[PDB]
Amino acid sequence: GKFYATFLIQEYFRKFKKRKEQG
Amino acid sequence: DTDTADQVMASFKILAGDKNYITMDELRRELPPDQAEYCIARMAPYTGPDSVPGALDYMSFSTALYGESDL
Repeated sequence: GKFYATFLIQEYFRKFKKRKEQG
Repeated sequence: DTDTADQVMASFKILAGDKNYITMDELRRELPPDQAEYCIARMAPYTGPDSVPGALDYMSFSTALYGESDL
């Protein structure tokens, strides 16, 4: 649903930060 | 594939309803003003076979976000 889609967006942004900190 | 951009894209597509463009206020209703405003500004003028007013191309956001300056 709309809430699940947004959840995925936030998770991507969230994990993206960590990914960048790693390489 | 091993990312979550492809997933977000599919979810966005479903969010708007098989539309490559989404309403500015609709995404602002889903995403927080901070992210929503950034998304709105990062989006591109719809562009397609039908001028959708109040709605802009979301694919441009994912494209802009896809290109890293250190990857």
